[PDB]
Amino acid sequence: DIQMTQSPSTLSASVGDRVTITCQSSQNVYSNNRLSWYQQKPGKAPKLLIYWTSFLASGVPSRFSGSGSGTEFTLTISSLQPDDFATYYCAGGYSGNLYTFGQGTKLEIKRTVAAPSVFIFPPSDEQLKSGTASVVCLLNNFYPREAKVQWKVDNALQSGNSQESVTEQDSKDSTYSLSSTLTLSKADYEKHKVYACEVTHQGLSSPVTKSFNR
Amino acid sequence: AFTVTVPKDLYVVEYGSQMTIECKFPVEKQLDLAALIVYWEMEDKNIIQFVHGEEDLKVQHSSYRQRARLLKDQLSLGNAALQITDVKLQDAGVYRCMISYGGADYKRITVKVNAPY
Amino acid sequence: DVQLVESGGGLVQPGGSLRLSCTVSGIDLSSYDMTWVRQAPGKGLEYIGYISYVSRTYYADSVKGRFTISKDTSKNTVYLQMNSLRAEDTAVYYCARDRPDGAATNLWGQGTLVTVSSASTKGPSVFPLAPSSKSTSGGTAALGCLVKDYFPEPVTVSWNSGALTSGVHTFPAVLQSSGLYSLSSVVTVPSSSLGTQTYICNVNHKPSNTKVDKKVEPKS
Repeated sequence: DIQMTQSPSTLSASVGDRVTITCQSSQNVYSNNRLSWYQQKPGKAPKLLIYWTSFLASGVPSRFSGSGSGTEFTLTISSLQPDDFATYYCAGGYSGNLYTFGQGTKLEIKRTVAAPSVFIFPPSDEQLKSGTASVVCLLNNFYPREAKVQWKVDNALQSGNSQESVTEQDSKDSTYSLSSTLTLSKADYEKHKVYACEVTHQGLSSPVTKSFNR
Repeated sequence: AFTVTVPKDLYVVEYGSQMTIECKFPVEKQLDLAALIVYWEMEDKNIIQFVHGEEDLKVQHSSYRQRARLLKDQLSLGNAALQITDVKLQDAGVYRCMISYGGADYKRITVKVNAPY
Repeated sequence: DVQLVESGGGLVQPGGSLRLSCTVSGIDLSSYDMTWVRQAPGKGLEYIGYISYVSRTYYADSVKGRFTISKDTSKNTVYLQMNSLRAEDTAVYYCARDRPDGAATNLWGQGTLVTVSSASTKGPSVFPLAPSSKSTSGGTAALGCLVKDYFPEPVTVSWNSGALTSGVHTFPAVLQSSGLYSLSSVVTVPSSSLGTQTYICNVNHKPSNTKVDKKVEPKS
């Protein structure tokens, strides 16, 4: 019934930049000012940054600033510091003791474009003896995060039979890595010959295809 | 406001009298009204709000209209004093204050109202 | 100083019940609200409910009729009784001082993990991702291990007993429709070292007390 939408869902910036996160609520927050901002890093509990739309919690640096009223609110981080890269959540309080959280905004480290290294792995013979076939496609050390990975089996596009996983931004080169796994039955795997992984990325002038037979 | 204190956990007041309940908070050098938040409530009913140097009565319960006020002169001394006039039997119950001044804290105060006579 | 500690998380079958505890230190439960917040793996924060300083309880619509929050002041504990648990309830559960919009909600617990699943404990099958020895090397050589069909979730992967760390990427696990987890751990190595260097992935799954050392050899 009450929805709170954060925009943008992801932010890319450098140390010293200024970023702005927008929080929109379908319903007026209580007394028009009960909006809070939270910071969360992976593996850790959320940290309260701002409450009552603009009041910094104890120890929060002054570079964090909140503003807004009613149904539109904004968090501003001026002169980003390395500690500021995290996921940010707004939270609203409403009449009748109701609460909701925004979906979260990821603030990542901006860097230069780096094309991924693409590798494809056929299922091992040990796994084929098990009774299933998993085909792995690796995208190593690329930036930005946005990338398109498509599975072609006998040059037929695949859908609904693959899942992919992405690492956190690397602490040294600030690049991402991605593995896409194509899962098929052993019978269906042996029904086809060509298994190709096709990758589209900004660092690539043309799509890169890695493939094998059998 | 790392730690808010109360002079009394229980106030015993007479019917029809004027009641002043207080929540003390640390003010080291001088009061900066910009960062101060004072919030009084009782049984989900908002009594008064003080933010940005002004009283905020947008969500004040209708029972306390023209009856509740915050002694602003006392804020400079670290005293958030809630003044309620024409105390009636419905004013007995559990009150709570929230003070935000650097830090934030909550304190519970119980009010008992004696019979008129 | 002030302390928040959750407890009671664990493995529950679907339709089961579990009670979480939030033991507080230095918090006047007669003066403070206490809130429960959960976070599913890879998702955002979700408010569950809170109990006020006068012991009144409020709940999010997603747990109405299933979760109940209570308080035992004499034991410094706030409880979350969860009934009719579904697989979607799998999450880290936090108890937080004050309300989600409160001025004093700066203190959170470390969280306790609740897992709702019909799956049984099972060690993973480790399969090699053999490095390719072919023309388009791609700058370096990539090899890895497929950690497949295990439950529950710690799995720790190392390469060459921790002596090989550069270029290692262990991916977050994916929950398969069978209810079992699976992931891949890969490492990029110099192409010339494929024939010279031996690469072994050390998969360790504590819940099944399993330790597998799978050697990845080139195919050519």
